[PDB]
Amino acid sequence: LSLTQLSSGNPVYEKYYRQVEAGNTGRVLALDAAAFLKKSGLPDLILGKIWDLADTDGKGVLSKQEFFVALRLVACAQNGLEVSLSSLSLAVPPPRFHD
Repeated sequence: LSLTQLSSGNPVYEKYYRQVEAGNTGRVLALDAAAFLKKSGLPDLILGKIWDLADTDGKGVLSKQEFFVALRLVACAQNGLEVSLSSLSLAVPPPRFHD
């Protein structure tokens, strides 16, 4: 879906999506993303899967849903669930990231 359904269109996440964003253009270099993700708690291995499943647009840079996905996604492996979206859209627990 879209950010909307993602969380009734909660920009709260945008705050984070921008935290990783580098420069002053308004785009996530992605690289930084991995930085913010690593701030989760999960390993790089399990993470890799997230990114893999994340990356889709093409360019390293991240997007909306994309990033908004890998985010909650981390909360997936956080419970020991799958790392693919195929196992997403469930009642996964809360991540480690800040509130």
